[PDB]
Amino acid sequence: VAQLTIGNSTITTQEAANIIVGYGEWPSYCSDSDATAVDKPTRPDVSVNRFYTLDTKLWEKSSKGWYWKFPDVLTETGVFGQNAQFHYLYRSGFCIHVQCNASKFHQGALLVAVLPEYVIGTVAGGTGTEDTHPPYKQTQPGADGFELQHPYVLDAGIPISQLTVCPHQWINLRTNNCATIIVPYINALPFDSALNHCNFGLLVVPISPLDYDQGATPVIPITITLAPMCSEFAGLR
Amino acid sequence: HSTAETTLDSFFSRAGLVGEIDLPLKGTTNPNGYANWDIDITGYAQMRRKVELFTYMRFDAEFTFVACTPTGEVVPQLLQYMFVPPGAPKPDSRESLAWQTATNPSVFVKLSDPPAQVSVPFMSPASAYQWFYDGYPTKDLEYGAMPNNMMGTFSVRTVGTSKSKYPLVVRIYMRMKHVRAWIPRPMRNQNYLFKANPNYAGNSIKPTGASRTAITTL
Amino acid sequence: HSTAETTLDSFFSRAGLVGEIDLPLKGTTNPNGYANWDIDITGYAQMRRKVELFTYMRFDAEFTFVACTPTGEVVPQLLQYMFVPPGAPKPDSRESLAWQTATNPSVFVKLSDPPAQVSVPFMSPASAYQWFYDGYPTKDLEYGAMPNNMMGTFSVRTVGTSKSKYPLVVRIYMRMKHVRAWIPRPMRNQNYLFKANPNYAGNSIKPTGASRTAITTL
Amino acid sequence: GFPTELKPGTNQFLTTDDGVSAPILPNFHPTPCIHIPGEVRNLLELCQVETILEVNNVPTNATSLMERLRFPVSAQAGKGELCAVFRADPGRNGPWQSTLLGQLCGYYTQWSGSLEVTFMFTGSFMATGKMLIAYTPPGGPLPKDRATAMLGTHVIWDFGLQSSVTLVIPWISNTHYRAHARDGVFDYYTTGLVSIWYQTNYVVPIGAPNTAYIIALAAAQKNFTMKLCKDASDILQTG
Amino acid sequence: GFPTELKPGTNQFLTTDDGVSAPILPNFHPTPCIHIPGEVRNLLELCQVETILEVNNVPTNATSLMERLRFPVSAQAGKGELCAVFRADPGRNGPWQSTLLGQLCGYYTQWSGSLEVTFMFTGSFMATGKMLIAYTPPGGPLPKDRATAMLGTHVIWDFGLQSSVTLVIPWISNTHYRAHARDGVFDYYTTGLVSIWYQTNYVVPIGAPNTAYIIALAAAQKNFTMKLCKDASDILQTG
Amino acid sequence: GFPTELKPGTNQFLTTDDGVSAPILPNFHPTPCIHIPGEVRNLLELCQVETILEVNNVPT
Repeated sequence: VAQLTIGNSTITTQEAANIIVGYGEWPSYCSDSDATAVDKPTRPDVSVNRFYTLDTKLWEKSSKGWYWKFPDVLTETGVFGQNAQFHYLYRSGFCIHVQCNASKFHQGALLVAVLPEYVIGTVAGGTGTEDTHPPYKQTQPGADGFELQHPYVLDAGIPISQLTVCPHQWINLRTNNCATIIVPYINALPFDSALNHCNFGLLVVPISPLDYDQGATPVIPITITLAPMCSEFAGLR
Repeated sequence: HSTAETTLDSFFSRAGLVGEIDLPLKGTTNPNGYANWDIDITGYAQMRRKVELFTYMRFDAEFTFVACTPTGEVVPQLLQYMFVPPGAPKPDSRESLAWQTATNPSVFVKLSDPPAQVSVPFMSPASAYQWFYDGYPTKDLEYGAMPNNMMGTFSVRTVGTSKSKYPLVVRIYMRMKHVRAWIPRPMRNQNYLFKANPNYAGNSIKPTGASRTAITTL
Repeated sequence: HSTAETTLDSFFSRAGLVGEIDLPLKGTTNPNGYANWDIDITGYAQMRRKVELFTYMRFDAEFTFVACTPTGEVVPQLLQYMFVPPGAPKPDSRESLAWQTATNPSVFVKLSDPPAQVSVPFMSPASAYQWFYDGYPTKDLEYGAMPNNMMGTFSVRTVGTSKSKYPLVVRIYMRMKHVRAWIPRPMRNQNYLFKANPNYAGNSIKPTGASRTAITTL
Repeated sequence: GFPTELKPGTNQFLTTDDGVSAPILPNFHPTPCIHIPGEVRNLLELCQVETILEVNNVPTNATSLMERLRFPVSAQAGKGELCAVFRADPGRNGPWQSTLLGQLCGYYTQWSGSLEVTFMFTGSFMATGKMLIAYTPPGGPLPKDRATAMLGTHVIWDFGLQSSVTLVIPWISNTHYRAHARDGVFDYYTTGLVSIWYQTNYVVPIGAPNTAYIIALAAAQKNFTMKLCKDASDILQTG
Repeated sequence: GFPTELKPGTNQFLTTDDGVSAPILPNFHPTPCIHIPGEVRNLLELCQVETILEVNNVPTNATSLMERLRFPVSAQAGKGELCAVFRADPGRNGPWQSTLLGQLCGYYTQWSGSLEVTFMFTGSFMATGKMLIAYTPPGGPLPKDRATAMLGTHVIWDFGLQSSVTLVIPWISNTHYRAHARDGVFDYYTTGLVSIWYQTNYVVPIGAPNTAYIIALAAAQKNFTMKLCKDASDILQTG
Repeated sequence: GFPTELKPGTNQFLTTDDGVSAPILPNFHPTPCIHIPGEVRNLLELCQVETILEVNNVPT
């Protein structure tokens, strides 16, 4: 154990489990000879790159899974939700940290992964003959996230039994509680609208159902603390 | 000991049929002896699920054109295959000046002349054609619409002022060359419902694969 | 990072259709089964305003010939395309000895044989074809007439003593190669009225571009 | 002879294939290329030349057309008033169509680079005052007034000190693809915005006209580029 | 000119011939390839990634589908009882179809290499016991019990000490040709067998669930290979 | 393009002409040639082997 601090944000965590650096690349910056060398893209250091600790979702036996969209989860929150809106372009990285606080008497397993361009396909009316486009609350669920309804196909017609092909890490309750991931900016472009485009999405599904005998706390507070890495903006409004 | 067959370029080459144009004499189908085919690589059934293994790709595509009559017969007819790059305007009529715009490459070949064949490049303005888009182009009917993936349009037509004398059928094959790909993702296990979205059939949600009776009986 | 698309040669290549010849059987149009087409590069609509961006240019031109019947059909007919350099005499009849003058290059090709294709050079005696001339060749009807810009004449005809058995249509494309240009000038903003002069319509004088309500409402 | 196998593509005539063809006149020696002044090599040379921006692209009456070329400023404008406004849209209609740059853009499909608009005060020499010319980057909405415009990229121009002032438009990119009507057009969406406000009123002593005009010239920086030729025109050769 | 003789094959259009063809746009400079994270070059990269093996591929009821992903172990199983069983058949139907490996195998006709199945005990942390996971090579019949399985390649897994255990499947080869129905399919016959027995019962103290689930992930070693592309799929693009 | 003149023989299919033809499967890597005992290279090898001569070729 030992506590780390980035500004006014002080979280208490374990020494250093095994972190997952998505695709082996580190969220670096974008050099001078890029497409906008005129409007120098200011790189937020001060408070912009600090610890955001979201409304802890509660695990249950019946939980299906949860997902947040990026950078959507923060374009609402704090002084980064200040730059994400009143700025024209954006490129960022993310130190995501997911923790569970449960006793050695609860059991379960959470798969935690990041998926680029996570396009939510709805059910489509049922029989398949309705071309319904997911609402805006499902496409960009804010920092409250959203519950998958069809975890097996990840609400996008794809087997989750294969999601491990993305950066992921496991949260087996009998072995670990904390799970950490480092995401590098990923897109077909060097910069992009931080409001109209969610580069990726954080997925955390219960693969082995939460269980416990009667008496043990029925819910497991999953705390998601995350912070921007070598994030960049350009063109104030 | 060799593993070259499993490379991306290997996996993806081969000309596959992605399009077929009917130019009947008597018809409800393409009545003006001409046709417009915005280039879709999903035309080869198999293809949609294959490419959707990745999020970003890049490539050139060699197109070959096979034309004849329905009985698969050859005839003394000339043809104009025209390519209207994205941005350029498609011909609205069998005499639209779009047929004459020099900036719309056109290749003329007699049906007898073996298949015409041309290479088209990586059009996209983005650094890569990307299959998925988690946003909207600056509940909306524009979700998942990655625009900058337009390869162009192929306008086909019999040459000449008058209607062609024969019933014609053009087939467009396409070999994908120089393929590079990024960000891999879960193989589509659910049936496809529309060309644009991953929308699946929430009723008919099927297990990825075959099932059995007990986890002890093989 | 590259800027090769905006070079003159790039801007101007591409074979564009600059001419079409009709040699009907029954007709008022070219009744003698032959035709004369003094080479005009304004045949491609777009072209006139493009070149008129400059005052002086220079180039070679590769011509390609596409011939068939009106339905765009191919036939077993032979053809004589003849080029009468400037100065030489054009054929006045389907039997003018001009057809036989060796100094008038001629290329014979069967309709079936793919398009015939030849390169013609920078004819002009002046150091450059010049689009504008502020004078008269040694109120006059000869103003702006730069003479030394003649590229030649293309005489087309069915081969043989007798009328051809079929209705024919020749199309002349033209790629401009090795283009060099000087003295740039204001893009034509007014509609063209005649092939020879900049004469515009003094009544219908239009603002260069779209207009709006106030210089404060976008 | 020597063994061959003709491959598909044989006999096709590509309007773009740029191979070589047989010379019609093999002996002919074309008259020599002499030296002519001002030779243009790449069109982007012309895109860097200043041409009058018809900002005042409103009068259409035949003999007022010479006015779209220059807008005016006068004593009658109170401090803070909006003098004019237009977008950073070289291709799309309006003011930019008059500039040579805009006109070239029409033979190309995609493009991007920094622009540069220079203003010229052609009023009496005895006049003074200040203007606030602000640029509201793509996405940013026209500032409500002179004050809010004063918080974003702006320039106070004292046509009392300098007769000319040049503003650089950092970046504009016409690359986002739109398939609207049925005709797929490559349009901006990067409509930057240039607003112009009366920072102060127009101060002129007795004996000097209470109205001056300003000419706005435009050109594209050297970082400009164009892609994909697209011959298009309303004015073609007539019959 | 130069003497030639066209050889047979002239004018044929081979869907596989990979020659070159004339470029439609000769001047066009396609927008530059920038750096994108995670580039895949050869598909075998993906075959070495672990994906959940639906060993419990039995529940089909729409909202139980999330169960094929993990089988369970409980107090109620006597020592020696068979917990589960499946074959080393990446291509053929069943459990392997859920693994990404299995899914790729479908675009290829022949293949061979060592596999690797890892098990994960996701029960209470207070649980202990032992499992006997045995592999009965191709040809060998499923061991009658826990004892006979204990004589062949096996592993006693004390999910009391280690939460995870990985087993290597030495070799599997889908190359023996079968012309059954009328449709000639290249099938295994190398159905290796993985059996799992309760070496001891599931011991858990009071206050801990009497049922834990186990997840089984699978991937192919680096000695894996594939041959002969065979596009095949039940899911194709719809009209 | 480049000037040619097709010579007689063009388009003929000689059952004996041994030129090369386009591969049907360009990517395919055929399974490796391993070592097998007794490889025959030229038939005359077999002509030097003794075989029983049916001199008494009379009983049928």
